[PDB]
Amino acid sequence: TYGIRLRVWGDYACFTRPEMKVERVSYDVMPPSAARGILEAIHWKPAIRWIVDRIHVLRPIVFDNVRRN
RNA sequence: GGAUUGAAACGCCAUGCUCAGGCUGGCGAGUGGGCGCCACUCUCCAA
Repeated sequence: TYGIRLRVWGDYACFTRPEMKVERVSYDVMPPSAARGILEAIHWKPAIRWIVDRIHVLRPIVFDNVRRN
């Protein structure tokens, strides 16, 4: 009908929670705002809007720690 | 061609495991035992 299905994957990710920003801690899954951000990176013009509907999670949850200057 | 609580963000500069110490002193392969018993070169061939 209309709308699209897109797949994305990678090895690292960090969607920082607003209330633990100085010491970054990530959500368990990507919030809709990040999805908004990614789609606009392929094509976007001032004349249109993006509307997100769903997200599918296909892997288990894992965590790791890193420190930097 | 606005805005992924985002856009930028070195763990970095440098320091001897060093100085020295005996595997030593010493102890019998040593005591002793028959190669023995006995047996035909012997029968015949002109120079």
